[PDB]
Amino acid sequence: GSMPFAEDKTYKYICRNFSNFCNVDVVEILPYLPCLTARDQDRLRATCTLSGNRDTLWHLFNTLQRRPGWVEYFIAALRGCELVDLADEVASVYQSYQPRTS
Repeated sequence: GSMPFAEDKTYKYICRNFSNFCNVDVVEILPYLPCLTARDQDRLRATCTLSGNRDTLWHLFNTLQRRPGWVEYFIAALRGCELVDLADEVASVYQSYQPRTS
């Protein structure tokens, strides 16, 4: 979509609990998260080998936040790698910030 508002707030919200997401696999998320450009995901598949989680995950959120709508696919990213709890975390944010508006 266009104009990230709730999707922008989600970044700032999750940035507060980044430490909870610091226990995730960022590379496993990549094929489960198709809201970015291949280059963006490929970049994460570069930093992954350099750092692992932390730097990769930070750049993950940093690249995600500029894709207005990332949140929805991101739910399916954590949940796609059996990390339903981390999906729940984001889902509970987006449950408040524009959950369903149609």
